[PDB]
Amino acid sequence: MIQRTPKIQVYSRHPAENGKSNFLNCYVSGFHPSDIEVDLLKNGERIEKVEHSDLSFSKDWSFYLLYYTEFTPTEKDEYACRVNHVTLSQPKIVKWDRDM
Amino acid sequence: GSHSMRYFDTAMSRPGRGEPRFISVGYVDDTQFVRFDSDAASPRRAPWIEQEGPEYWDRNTQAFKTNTQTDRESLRNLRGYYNQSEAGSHTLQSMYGCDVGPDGRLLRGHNQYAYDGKDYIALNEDLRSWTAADTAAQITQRKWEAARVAEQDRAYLEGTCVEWLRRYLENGKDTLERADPPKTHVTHHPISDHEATLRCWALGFYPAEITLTWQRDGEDQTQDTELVETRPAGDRTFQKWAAVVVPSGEEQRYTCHVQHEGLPKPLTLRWEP
Amino acid sequence: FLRGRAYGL
Ligand code: NA
Repeated sequence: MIQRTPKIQVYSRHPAENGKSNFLNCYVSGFHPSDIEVDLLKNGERIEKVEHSDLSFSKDWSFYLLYYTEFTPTEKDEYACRVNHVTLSQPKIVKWDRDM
Repeated sequence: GSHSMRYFDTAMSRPGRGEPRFISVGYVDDTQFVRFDSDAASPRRAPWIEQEGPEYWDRNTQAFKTNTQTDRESLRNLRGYYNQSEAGSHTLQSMYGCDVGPDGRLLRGHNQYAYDGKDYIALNEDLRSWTAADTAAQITQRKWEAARVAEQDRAYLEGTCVEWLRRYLENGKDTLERADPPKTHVTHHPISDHEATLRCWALGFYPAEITLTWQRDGEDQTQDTELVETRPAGDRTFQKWAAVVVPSGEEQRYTCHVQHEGLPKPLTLRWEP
Repeated sequence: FLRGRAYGL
């Protein structure tokens, strides 16, 4: 059957400023079928507790999910989102960049 | 202005791991107000739905139970229609609901299905006939015609769907009928001595529909613009950006234009160093 | 308000 690989965006709920509490988001979308594995990483290590939205989809039938966790950004800590899907040979890592 | 109610339903088989999972998510516009999930540990989303009583919930839960059984049976029949083995996982999706205009009258109804990500069958805009994608869906079409299913769907869409959407809009007025305008800014990042990226930002807006474009000397830069998909912030609102790479020193030839329902008229933004 | 879909594919 036909498969669609996820698009991935990593970003914060509010403009990031070091020392102020925020939410870190990883939005995965445009994918099919629906099974997908998403991790938020802090300095390369999986954040053990993360929430996600309820499975839904766009008019083109492709699925989307928002994964998110509360965090307080600092200047040194690096964050990323790691995604695996049947369409992907290996997990894809997207780094959090405050300007994207 | 106009509003919509839509349910997005997903059934997914999982051989060896129990019955197919079924989940139904309801929205008014871009606000999710309910979720039913066959895998929910405890059945008992929006604040304006809280005023609905036990009878409302009884009826909705029964509808969900019916849909769970109907979609699980459909998944079984679909494997047959496509000569597929019993070993793989498959997906059935449906969307249905109504759109109303400013006066709350029906603008149009929706009821359509996809199997494994491909359109299968849909109720036409007339609410009286079907469009089937292939010879399998032609079978469904024959059965649904024989059973007068469209007559029943038209009945729900013109009556119940619209009636409930009006009621939700009335009870949820403060949020459902409030548009939040985008907060906008332009950033500038050199990519080399000779070029820089201008990125036009829109944050905190509702509903999700928005138009962001870059112009150079008043000409749209559609082909040269990077546009990210509109994305949820997590707090009801949405975000989007559009970026263009410009020659160093030419930044003032570029304007970002923002259109959104929450805006009296379009914004025109420039990089301000 | 959920539609109960009684007819399958
Ligand atoms: Na047809």
